[PDB]
Amino acid sequence: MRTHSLRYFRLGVSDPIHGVPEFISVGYVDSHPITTYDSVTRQKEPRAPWMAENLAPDHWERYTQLLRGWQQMFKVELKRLQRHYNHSGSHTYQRMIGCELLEDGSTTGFLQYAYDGQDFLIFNKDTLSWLAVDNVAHTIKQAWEANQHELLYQKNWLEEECIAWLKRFLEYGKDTLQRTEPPLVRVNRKETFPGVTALFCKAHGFYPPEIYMTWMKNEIVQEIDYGDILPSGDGTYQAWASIELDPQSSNLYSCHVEHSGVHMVLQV
Amino acid sequence: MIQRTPKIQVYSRHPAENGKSNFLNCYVSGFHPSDIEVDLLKNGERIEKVEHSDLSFSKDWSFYLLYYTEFTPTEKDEYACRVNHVTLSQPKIVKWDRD
Amino acid sequence: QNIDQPTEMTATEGAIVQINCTYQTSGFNGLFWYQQHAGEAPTFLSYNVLDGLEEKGRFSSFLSRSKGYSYLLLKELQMKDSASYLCAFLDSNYQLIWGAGTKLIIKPDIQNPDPAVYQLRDSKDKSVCLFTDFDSQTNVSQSKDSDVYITDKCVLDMRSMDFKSNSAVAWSNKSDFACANAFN
Amino acid sequence: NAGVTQTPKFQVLKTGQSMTLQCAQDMNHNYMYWYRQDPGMGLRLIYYSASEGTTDKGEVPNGYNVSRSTTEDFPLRLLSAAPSQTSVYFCASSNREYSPLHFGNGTRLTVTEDLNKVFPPEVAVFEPSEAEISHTQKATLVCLATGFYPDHVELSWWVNGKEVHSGVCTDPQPLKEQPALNDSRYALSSRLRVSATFWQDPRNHFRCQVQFYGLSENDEWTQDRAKPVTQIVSAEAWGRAD
Ligand SMILES: *Cc1cccc(C(=O)O)c1O
Repeated sequence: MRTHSLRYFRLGVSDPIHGVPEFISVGYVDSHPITTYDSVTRQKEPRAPWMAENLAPDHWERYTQLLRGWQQMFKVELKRLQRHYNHSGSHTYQRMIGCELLEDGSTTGFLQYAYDGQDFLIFNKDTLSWLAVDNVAHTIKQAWEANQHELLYQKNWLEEECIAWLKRFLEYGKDTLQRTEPPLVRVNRKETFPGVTALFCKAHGFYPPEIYMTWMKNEIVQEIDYGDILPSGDGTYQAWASIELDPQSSNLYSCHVEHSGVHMVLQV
Repeated sequence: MIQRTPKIQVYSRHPAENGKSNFLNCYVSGFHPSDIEVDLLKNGERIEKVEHSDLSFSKDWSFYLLYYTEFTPTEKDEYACRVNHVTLSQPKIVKWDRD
Repeated sequence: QNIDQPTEMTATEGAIVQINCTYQTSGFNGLFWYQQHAGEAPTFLSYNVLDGLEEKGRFSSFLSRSKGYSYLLLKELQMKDSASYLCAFLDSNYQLIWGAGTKLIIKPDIQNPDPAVYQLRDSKDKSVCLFTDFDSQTNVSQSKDSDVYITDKCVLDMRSMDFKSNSAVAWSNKSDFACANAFN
Repeated sequence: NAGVTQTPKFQVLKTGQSMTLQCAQDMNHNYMYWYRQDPGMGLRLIYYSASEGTTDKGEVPNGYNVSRSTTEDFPLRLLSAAPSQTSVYFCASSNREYSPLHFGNGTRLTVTEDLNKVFPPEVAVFEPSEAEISHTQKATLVCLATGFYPDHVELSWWVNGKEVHSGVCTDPQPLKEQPALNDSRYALSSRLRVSATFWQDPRNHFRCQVQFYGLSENDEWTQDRAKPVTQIVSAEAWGRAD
């Protein structure tokens, strides 16, 4: 097995332009979106069929109402922060909550907030405390730390409920979330400039998106340039790693790739 | 405040070959705030029938999107991605390069 | 699914009572206790979500997640502790599931019991009888006779003399009604 | 803050009448709830609201509707009073979906098929036993409210025209005069225990007040007996050395 993760995001925007929702919420398991809700639709909807097929109407009805509540709270929380900073015009507020289930059976959980896309408040479920970045966040941290019951509720949700939800969704989407599509991996020679040869180790068609790619010699290599792990659009991913051949080296270079418990070596 | 300008990467679902059915991918990521406009371009013309992912969230608080269209590449057809955002005073054109 | 707590408990002033609540669920966002006095609104007493024990004054609240089990412990019982205690838990969907409540009856510590029946002057003209000053272990049974009414045991507090007494009232329009042994 | 204000405290309805229970909180709470409490079962959610602009069915929504136009107000509408709706209704609010509920003081509601079944209490005060005054040096006045329907009464004790609480015990629940009948009229008893001395002072006036909740002065009435309206029915006794 590998790591799996459940994440819920909230975005709030003050004074949004025509059409753009003042509030948006999305859930993800790993890189897949599972749920969505916004201030315009005012409805929690599934973003994956294996969610849609396994969760009764009752679930979408109940969480619809919870999100209507959370939307109102978000609006009030943003308006208050703008008052504290003395900010007019449009600003953003963001929340991320989630857990990881690792293969060894162990877990993590996290909760944080951002103001204009920067870290504002981070939660520690072990010390039951909030890390604040400025005086205005310190202010919010104090109200929250005085409510011992709320901190305990958060710790419980992160450690037990989040993880139970994750294990339930992991079952519902096992065919998508627990499958392997092995990478097709090839090495291209390119004469980057006259008299200078670079090597390109390319992978594509793989899932999950986590992949280790390096160039080794005869011994890791320095001056490795990396492509990002990018979505192919069909639910698979592609990525590459390049090195440049120091002339009159004639050393033995090789591309190493690790994906989903399988190691590959392509020499040239 | 700290605005982040889009990273714009244009590429094909499969290794490209002239005359051979494929998908053209424009992946916009690492931007803030969230309002963004993307058009795929064939020889500078706006392409109609471009599907796209919903707005997506990164743990660093930035956003990412995938814009894609079905296409068959020829030797002479130019393909690009045009992106507008508050960090861009003029839309930014990124051309597709095969290799 | 379910939550269970005892319908009624009875304990003595100054003593200790442990009100148990069991719950079955898949998914849990915590367990609450509310206190509800006769005729009054429930008011929040306790919240447990992690395993263990919270203590505030004479009241403690325990939670075993393992055993699906909570208790509200009241120490040094007072007459004013007489109330319904409402057990409730939040499921995965934040639905609030309520127990049927435990009625807690506190029996006064009557050191000098002086059990009498007395007839009250009928200002203006039924015959009112008063059974008073009896010991808290005495159980006032309602009669059979449908023309003779008998109230439950009431506990009055005369702070005017740091005195506490049990009493029950009986009455009837019957010409043939007698206060002596009306209680029985 | 007042917390949660719920009105009215008491109401009788005829089968088929319409009714609105008011509920308000000044606490900026997102969540408001309507519950019914019936003997031998837990609070049952009628409707709830997660915010101004949204509401949703609880466990027993049938025969009721709500609205949440504002953060403050969550009115509960009884569409067509049925006997099965005889209950005690509590409005509640909470800051969040997981936070503690603040409750209103409740609405005792009785639905009867016939308003001819409504009767105000007869109230009488019984003077203390000479025997008790002698054997205990204490005097136990008894007040008795009888013949009332529905069971919608507040009994208070007044000494010299000011309410008193010390040495008072009122029955928690009214008894039934005819237990067989479901339309049975009710009786309630209360005691006030004072010092024989206090009772012997002829300057001391004792008064039993039962506030009854019944018909409105607006309600139609075609019976000979007085219209059984919301009213205070009172009995009194003066102290005596006698
Ligand atoms: C659907 C859902 C469940 C839990 C938490 C959230 C959130 O927005 O934090 C959401 O959206």
